[PDB]
Amino acid sequence: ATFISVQLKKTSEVDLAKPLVKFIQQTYPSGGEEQAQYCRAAEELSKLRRAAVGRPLDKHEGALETLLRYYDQICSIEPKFPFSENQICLTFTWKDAFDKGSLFGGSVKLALASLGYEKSCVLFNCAALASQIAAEQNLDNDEGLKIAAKHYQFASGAFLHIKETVLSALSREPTVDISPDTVGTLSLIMLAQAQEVFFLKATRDKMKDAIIAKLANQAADYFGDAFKQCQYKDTLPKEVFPVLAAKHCIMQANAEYHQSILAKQQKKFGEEIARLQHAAELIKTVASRYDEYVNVKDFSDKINRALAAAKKDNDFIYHDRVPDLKDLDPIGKATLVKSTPVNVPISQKFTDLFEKM
Amino acid sequence: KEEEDDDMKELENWAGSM
Repeated sequence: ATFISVQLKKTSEVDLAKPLVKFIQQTYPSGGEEQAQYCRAAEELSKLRRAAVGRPLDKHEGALETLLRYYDQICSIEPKFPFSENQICLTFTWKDAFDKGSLFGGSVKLALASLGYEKSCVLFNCAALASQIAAEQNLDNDEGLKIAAKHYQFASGAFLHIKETVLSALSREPTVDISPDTVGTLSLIMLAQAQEVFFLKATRDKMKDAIIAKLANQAADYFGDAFKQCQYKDTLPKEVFPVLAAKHCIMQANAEYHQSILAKQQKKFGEEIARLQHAAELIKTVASRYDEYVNVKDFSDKINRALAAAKKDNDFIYHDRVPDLKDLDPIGKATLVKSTPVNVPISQKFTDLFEKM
Repeated sequence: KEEEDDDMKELENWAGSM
């Protein structure tokens, strides 16, 4: 199993308190003892930023809920200080998730006095960490599967929320990592892996071959489209394009392999052989082109075992004509997977720290 | 097709229980 996940964006420590302590008294007069409610609490928010975006990470629900909490919070803090005319002074500096920068002095950074920019990069890290948690799941068990599928669909919907949002939300030209192109592609990647997780669930549950083939066929589409978005781009890490190329073929081969079990079941022995020849050809291409990225050995053997048996008996007994691929019916497509919309609150049991403001 | 109910449905339930 070879799953793609995204590295978290770096940020630098900022004193979120100082710049907000000030902009709290206006025609809210209480300069006596009342304002200090919106202050011990407006730096529970500051230590929350440091917890959310501050340490090297736990890849568990612990660290993820903190990031989600922090995202919920900034979204709620937005209109309090009417930020259509921004006059709170705060500058958030984030490093590009992907761009190295030349070792001709330093990385690729962007500093912006914006809540827009902040909530964007935070949601990036929520999506990215969720992708990391998904990829670490043990897929040999049902709850491993359930958690990977849940988080891949979350990360897909969250990268996609950034796509439709970064440009309006920000003033400047985004870094390439959060720009709509990169993030539309990450979103598709996550959605493809979520679909793969469903195929892997049908496979564990030894569900019907017709079903597994339609799940596999839809995954091949998602992976196909994602690699096409990366063909002419070198934004994402180098392993990404070859992994997506290989899984587009592996998923096509799974579709053909399972649809071939259905053929055999229905005594269409020539169609069985034709589908299995396709599957072996796909897997042979992956084995020779992408082998430093995937191990396709057991599957290749399994196909080659079914093909050999099918051919012996067709040549000896049935003498069905092996049809041409273009004369076979298309395998269907079954999608079981959506980009999860971002609707604050996204964190579990959220309470707004500034709810009475 | 009486199991393509029984299989598709039980993943649409796995799905909603997320």
